[PDB]
Amino acid sequence: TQNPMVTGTSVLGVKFEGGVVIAADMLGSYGSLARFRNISRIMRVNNSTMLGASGDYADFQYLKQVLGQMVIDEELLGDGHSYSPRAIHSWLTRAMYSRRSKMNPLWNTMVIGGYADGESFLGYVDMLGVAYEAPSLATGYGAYLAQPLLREVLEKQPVLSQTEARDLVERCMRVLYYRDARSYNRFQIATVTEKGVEIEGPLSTETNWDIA
Amino acid sequence: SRRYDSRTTIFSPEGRLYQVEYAMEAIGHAGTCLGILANDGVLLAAERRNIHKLLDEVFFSEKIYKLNEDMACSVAGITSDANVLTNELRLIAQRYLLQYQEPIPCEQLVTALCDIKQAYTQFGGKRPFGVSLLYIGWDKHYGFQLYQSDPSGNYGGWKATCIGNNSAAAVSMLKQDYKEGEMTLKSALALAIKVLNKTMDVSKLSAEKVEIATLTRENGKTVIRVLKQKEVEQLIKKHEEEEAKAE
Amino acid sequence: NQYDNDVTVWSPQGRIHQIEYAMEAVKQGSATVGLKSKTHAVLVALKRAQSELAAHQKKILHVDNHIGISIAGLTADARLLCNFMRQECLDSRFVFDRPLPVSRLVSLIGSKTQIPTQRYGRRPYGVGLLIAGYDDMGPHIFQTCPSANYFDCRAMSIGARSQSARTYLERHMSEFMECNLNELVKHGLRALRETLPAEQDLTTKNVSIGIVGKDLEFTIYDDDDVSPFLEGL
Amino acid sequence: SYDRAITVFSPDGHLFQVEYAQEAVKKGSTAVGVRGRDIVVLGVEKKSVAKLQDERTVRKICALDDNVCMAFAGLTADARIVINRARVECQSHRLTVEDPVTVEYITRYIASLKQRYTQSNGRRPFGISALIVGFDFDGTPRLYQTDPSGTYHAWKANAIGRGAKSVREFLEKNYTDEAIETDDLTIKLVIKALLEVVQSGGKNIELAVMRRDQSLKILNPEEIEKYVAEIE
Amino acid sequence: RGYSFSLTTFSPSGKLVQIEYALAAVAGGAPSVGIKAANGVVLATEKKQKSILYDERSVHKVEPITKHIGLVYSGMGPDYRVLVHRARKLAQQYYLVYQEPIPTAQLVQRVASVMQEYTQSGGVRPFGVSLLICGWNEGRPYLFQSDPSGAYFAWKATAMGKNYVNGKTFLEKRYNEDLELEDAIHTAILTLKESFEGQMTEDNIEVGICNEAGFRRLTPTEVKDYLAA
Amino acid sequence: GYDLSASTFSPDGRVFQVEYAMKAVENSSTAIGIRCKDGVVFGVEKLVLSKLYEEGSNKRLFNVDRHVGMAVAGLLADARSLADIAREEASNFRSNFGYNIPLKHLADRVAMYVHAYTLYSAVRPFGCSFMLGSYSVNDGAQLYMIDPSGVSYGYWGCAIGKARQAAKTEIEKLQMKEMTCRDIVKEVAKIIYIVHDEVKDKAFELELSWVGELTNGRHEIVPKDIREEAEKYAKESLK
Amino acid sequence: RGSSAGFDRHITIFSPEGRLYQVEYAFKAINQGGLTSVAVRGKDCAVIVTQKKVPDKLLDSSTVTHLFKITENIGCVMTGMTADSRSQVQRARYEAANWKYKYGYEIPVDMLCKRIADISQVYTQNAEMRPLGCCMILIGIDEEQGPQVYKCDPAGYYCGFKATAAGVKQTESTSFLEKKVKKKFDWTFEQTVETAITCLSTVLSIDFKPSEIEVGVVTVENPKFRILTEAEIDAHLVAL
Amino acid sequence: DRGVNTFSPEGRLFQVEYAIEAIKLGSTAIGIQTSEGVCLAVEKRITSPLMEPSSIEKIVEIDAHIGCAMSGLIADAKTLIDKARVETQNHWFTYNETMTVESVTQAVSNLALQFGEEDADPGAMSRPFGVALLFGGVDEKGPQLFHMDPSGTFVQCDARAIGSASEGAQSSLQEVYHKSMTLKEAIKSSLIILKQVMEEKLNATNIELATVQPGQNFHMFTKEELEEVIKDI
Repeated sequence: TQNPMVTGTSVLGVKFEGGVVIAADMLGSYGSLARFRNISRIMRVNNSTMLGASGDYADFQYLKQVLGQMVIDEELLGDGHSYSPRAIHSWLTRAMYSRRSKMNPLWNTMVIGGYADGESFLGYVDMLGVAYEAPSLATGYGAYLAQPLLREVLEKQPVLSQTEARDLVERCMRVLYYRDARSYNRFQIATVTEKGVEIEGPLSTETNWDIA
Repeated sequence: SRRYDSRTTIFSPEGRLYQVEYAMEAIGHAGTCLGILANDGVLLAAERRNIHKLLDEVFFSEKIYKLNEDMACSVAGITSDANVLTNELRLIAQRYLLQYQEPIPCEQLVTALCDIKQAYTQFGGKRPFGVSLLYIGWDKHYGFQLYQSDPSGNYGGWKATCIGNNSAAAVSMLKQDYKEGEMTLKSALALAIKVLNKTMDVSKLSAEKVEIATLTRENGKTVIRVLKQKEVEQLIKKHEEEEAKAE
Repeated sequence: NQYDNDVTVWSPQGRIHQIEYAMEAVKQGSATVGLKSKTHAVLVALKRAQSELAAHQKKILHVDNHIGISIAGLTADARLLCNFMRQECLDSRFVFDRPLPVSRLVSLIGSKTQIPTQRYGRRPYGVGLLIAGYDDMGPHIFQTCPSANYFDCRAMSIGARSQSARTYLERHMSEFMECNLNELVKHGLRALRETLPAEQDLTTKNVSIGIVGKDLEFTIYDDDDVSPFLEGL
Repeated sequence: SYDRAITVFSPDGHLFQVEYAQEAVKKGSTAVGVRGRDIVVLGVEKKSVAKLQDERTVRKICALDDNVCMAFAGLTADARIVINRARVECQSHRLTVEDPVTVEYITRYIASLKQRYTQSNGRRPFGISALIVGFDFDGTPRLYQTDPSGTYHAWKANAIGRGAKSVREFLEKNYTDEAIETDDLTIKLVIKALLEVVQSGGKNIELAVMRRDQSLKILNPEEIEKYVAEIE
Repeated sequence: RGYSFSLTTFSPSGKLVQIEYALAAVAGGAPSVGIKAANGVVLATEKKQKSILYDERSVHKVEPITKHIGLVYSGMGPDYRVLVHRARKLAQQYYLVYQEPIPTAQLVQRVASVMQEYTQSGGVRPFGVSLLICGWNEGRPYLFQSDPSGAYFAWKATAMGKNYVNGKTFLEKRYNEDLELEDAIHTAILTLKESFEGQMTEDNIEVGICNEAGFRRLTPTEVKDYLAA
Repeated sequence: GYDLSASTFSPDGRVFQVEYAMKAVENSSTAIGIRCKDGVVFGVEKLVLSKLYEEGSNKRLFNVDRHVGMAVAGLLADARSLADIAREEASNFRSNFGYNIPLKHLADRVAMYVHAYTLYSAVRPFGCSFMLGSYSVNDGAQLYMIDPSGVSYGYWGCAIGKARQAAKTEIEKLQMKEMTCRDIVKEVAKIIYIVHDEVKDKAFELELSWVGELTNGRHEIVPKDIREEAEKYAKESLK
Repeated sequence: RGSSAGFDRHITIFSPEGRLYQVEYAFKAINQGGLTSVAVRGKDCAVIVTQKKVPDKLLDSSTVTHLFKITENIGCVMTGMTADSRSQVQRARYEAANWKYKYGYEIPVDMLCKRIADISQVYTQNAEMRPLGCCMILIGIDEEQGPQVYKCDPAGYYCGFKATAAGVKQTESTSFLEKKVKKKFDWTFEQTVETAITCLSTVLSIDFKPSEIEVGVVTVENPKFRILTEAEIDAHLVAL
Repeated sequence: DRGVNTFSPEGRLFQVEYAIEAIKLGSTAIGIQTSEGVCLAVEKRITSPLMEPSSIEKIVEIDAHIGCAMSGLIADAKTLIDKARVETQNHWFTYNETMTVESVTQAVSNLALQFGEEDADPGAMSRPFGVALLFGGVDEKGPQLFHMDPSGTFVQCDARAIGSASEGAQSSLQEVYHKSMTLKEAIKSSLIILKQVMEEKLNATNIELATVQPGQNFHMFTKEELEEVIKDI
């Protein structure tokens, strides 16, 4: 992709004890415009792996059909071996690096959470192929407006709970609503646990208070 | 599929190429054609195969197929297999004049086709061309030349040679009546008609069963002119009347 | 009579002679034995003597850290297929950063081995392989044959006079899972011993033993390293 | 593209197309050459002169380079492809190396080319054998012989074509340091060998001598008769 | 993948058997008789359907290449079609380069070259169809005959198909160089009458002419007018 | 020598290389399937040669997609390739058209892949017969069978293996149109054991699978609880 | 009679009489299916009728059919190897579709058969591939010419028909229906469905039931090809 | 009748089966692997006295530390020794190390059994190699002597004899060879067996020998150096 068209905004993430949770608002962006607000940028890959992405939404649908379909192909023969959250993160990092080598990159900026083998996995995949594993992740402007709040809580308390990390995500998402023009009120929260990935419905930031 | 392949490019137990040796016998039944190297020019005397009365004239000639302004050929073999050869010869000769801005030497154009005719006798598994065609022309170095190119891919220079039907009996006559360096143009036209008589089963020559083309130098320009019916009939009447005076 | 010259020509009995002649070459080879327990999978093979002064062979090649094979068949066709197996295992760790499941590696062999069988002008792979590997599902003995089909075995022996070894394996096949690492190899040794003439015995120089496991990667044992295993035989 | 194996193995380890390619060598004209001290000589035996031939283009002695030339026996067509492509290698080697080609270099290129078409798909081996002479940068004479199978060997004297078995036995007993000493006696050694394989009589042959200084100049039919008259 | 080895090879007698047997399919085909008159050329062929259910207005054995060129065949139906559609392509490739109506002799050499290519390149059999090609160029009539080997011959009048030997001798007697287009049509119909075995009608043959106005095939109404004489 | 190539017709207009290809299916153990109102039920008689083979080896039931199953009878080599090709046929469909492939379209794409190799001498026809089945809300259950010639017909039930006619007599009187999937699973095992020969082939392993509404359009191998119930019910009627 | 020499018995080339010894066996391969198709066109309509035989009770009647829809206004019926049948139909649907995308309008029946006849011709000229063992019958309504019924064969012969017969009974059904070439159009109108039914029922002496055959038609008022339901076929079968 | 890829009723792959028989028409080549070095001895088989013996190379330079002996058709092994020299330089180029003898013989043997007339490549080998190469040299593991069969099967050999006289020559190697012998005894023991298997008179002209020491590089003996060993035999 030489230039993006419909772009997404910051996608958060944090790992807690028992799973990983991320959140992303539902809005489309073309030339400083909110166009499609019904688009869901959080994808459920398979039972043990969950994914979310900022950036171009059109390139994300290509990653929906290419990556999601590989899950079926692995489940056709059914020998008991499934893709781990760090294996999909590795295959996806390889696919993102192969695109920039031909100078046809994908503008997507992605965050991959997952829970497997009793260990919560969280990973980052960018357009340029930069990949790593951090306890908390925020893309786009979330690195400026959110990750400082993420590292602040995780520095004093490295291990969180499911309810405490949820308040951490909802509080950082509300901060994204104030100072980011590409943000949006309604947002999806998906959580992977020992029972699998569960994508909750729309949640509103309307509890915010503006004092002028 | 190996079962359906006829193994054309293989070797015989005696060291022979089947499709090459069988293509030579197709030439032995092909149209009789000969040529004579003289001092001021070279000619091509070819016996016309189809004498049928309902046949018309199309362009300029029958078996000739002039390859260039400075040289021409004559073909004996499969009538179709000669056409693709003459087209490639006109391609090779003009690529030389395009590349080197010079008229093609007769020694070079013969070498080029004999490499293409050989290409099908070695690799590709195709059949070789069943046509052995002669060469006449003029260059800036050795002047007038006469060549014979066999389907095997080999060629050579000839002062007098014949191809087609009754070629063995025609070369034997050219070994005696021909004199090296002493043959002029008009003496060669009479020698060509003399060979076309004994080498053809017909009682005589009516001039519609033969075609003769001469190549001479006029004012520093090579001209190729096929003798018309009235010009060939004068040669036949000259040899038919002189034969009665020799007996 | 005329149906045996091509692999793409079916016989009147609905049979392909060319593929079966390739399965004759693996039975004219050297006897190779392998079996798995609930923990480790072991490959034990006879290294054939072409002469008295020659170091016999190496019939066990390294594919990946968690995967290993045993060669019965044409040797040059084995590494030609093994180089694809080595490239396939490196493909997973390169792209997926995970060990490739042994069941999926053998499925890629059946797809590649079949292509020469169905096309004219090509021959089936004339080498069988006993593949030992440790995946998340445990040890894997998965077998490959000149025919593209593969089989999942608890214990298997191929090569010359391998039927006498399969008779030994089928009798004791119930106790294989309860065997420890040291006693597990001894079953493959006695199974491979039945593949030898009465005038031949198992030495240290002619025997190579591959082993793959959970906490132990795939390693080959040379003539000096197979002495502790032959101490009880 | 036509891909098929023309040359395949046979019982008792034989190659039919390769062995039958050597049969065409024994069916061609006889070419004989020797290696002297400062001089090398090549010659061929023409089957029938007939006095209809143009003797220039029918020459079986070609020149691969200024210091390298060759004479063959076999199908005339299979030769011309070898001479033409070897002259390209002699010019391409002068491009990169900036030195004249060594006699063994072009011999290995021709031997490998005769080898390549034996094991290549849909390609027949050459039906010719080549006798290559030349002089290296130090001035040492060289005589090599290539076969349709692709093997090359150096020779003090060699004979190819029909009747080569009788000429090789003739050159074996008559080759010594005395006959290879004088430059004129070396030329007569080939002619004496050619007259044994020619059943017609006189000189129908064609012979070419390549020295060091002023390379090769082929001998005319009148100049070859002077040596035949001296050996009579 | 296709066969790269030539199916047509030289027989031990020095002949090409696949082309020689290709002439047998031409000799067993439907008779077609071309005649080259002074102001034009006529092509008359025998179009006979095995039953009355076949549609005579569906396919035309006489088909034009360009407006000024058309040709008819004696031989197999299908092997003519891929041959004649390429002749229509080779004719317009000339018109693209030279922006000029293609000469007849130039069109025959390109079609005969394609008929030769399948007698040499491997994996393909020769054509079993022979051509009678007409055209009007440079104020002169043209009549040619393309052999399955790829050889062409200029004919004033000729015939092929069933009983071509007895038919060809019938033309040489009644043919004249001073004949016009109207007189050459009747002589071409009389040759189709030489071997028929039945009662011929307007739908029992197909006839077409090439004059200075271009090439066109005669409608079944115009064919009946020429059958009354 | 008319039978030495698939591109050569016989004097009577038959291609033996295609006809000898389906004869290898007759040398393979019986595999059947039944299309009922609630879905499609599959079954296979899987003959294990040596007891050394692990249970589940040489799996005869392949899933070319999540809602489509596959059951093969013939050479096991040609069975796994056609399974992967049928996977690619369903793979390229969901990529381009974005929705699940109808089994009417899936069976037609694979049947032409099999027939494409019957027209040339450079390749050989497949020697295995395989069946397809699926379930959908709008399309319902569908069962097709592709022969080695590349032909695909619709079937309520089909029998391919050693005994073709023996199992068809049991399926025709079954009256599957009014029966649900759970009732067919017990009937399929009864048909596998009655066509089996206790003389020639001794050791065998029953392979069963279904697809239908109770899986919400999904094809999976039978759990051990249901499989044990159908095998015990089938042996009771065998006597 | 016909001489045979060389490879004529395997790859398609010239017989000593030039009969294409191998190509003639693709016509006999059509009779291997043991079926007969009868196609006839009227003034305003064209009708195709073929035999529908279910060998086993486990077959699905809706899935087994020899009538296929190439385009909206063009129908089809096949007689020959059913495996070769589906291959030629998919090529006809792909060829007719390239017409609309390239040339802008719906393809006539005239040139839909010739291109397929040219494709089947490629199988006859090349030795590496065998001709198709089936014949295609294509019908439709042309703008200028109206109803058209053509059939292409393994040899590539698409020449027109006033009525078309195929299969084992082709020889018997052609001569019987040839006597119906008598009166102009043989009472050509919507009931020409019975014209094809009585011709097919006469040669086989079957006296088909409503579901025993399958029928489809194209008309001027309804240019779209429709496959007649067994309930509609029973209306025409009960009238004869 | 049949193609280059076919399996025998015993699975012998006739093309290589007939290629091994072509080795039995070649000259005898003998070599010995000692602890102090390896040696390679081969018969030249002079056809005529006019043949220059200096132009017959049946022993060529693969790398500086590696050398190879050849047998059978001299031509067919010329393309294998050329790919070996390129393989040794490709390894020293990338890894900056002397290429081991194990990888040299394994890489060259990969060209064996790889051939076909169907879609192999733009260029292809119509037949396998009818030659047998004896590879030798000193690597990091010490002096090594290997063999390469037309079937692509390479075997580590202490002493092996190939060529027409290979039968009966290997029986002479097993008697006189032992692990403690030196290189000087290996050169002498080679010519003694050569004296038995050579038809003509054995002298410095018709014999070709070269050795590889661990300290030194590959070197071939001259005309004066061969005269000393012959007088000792």
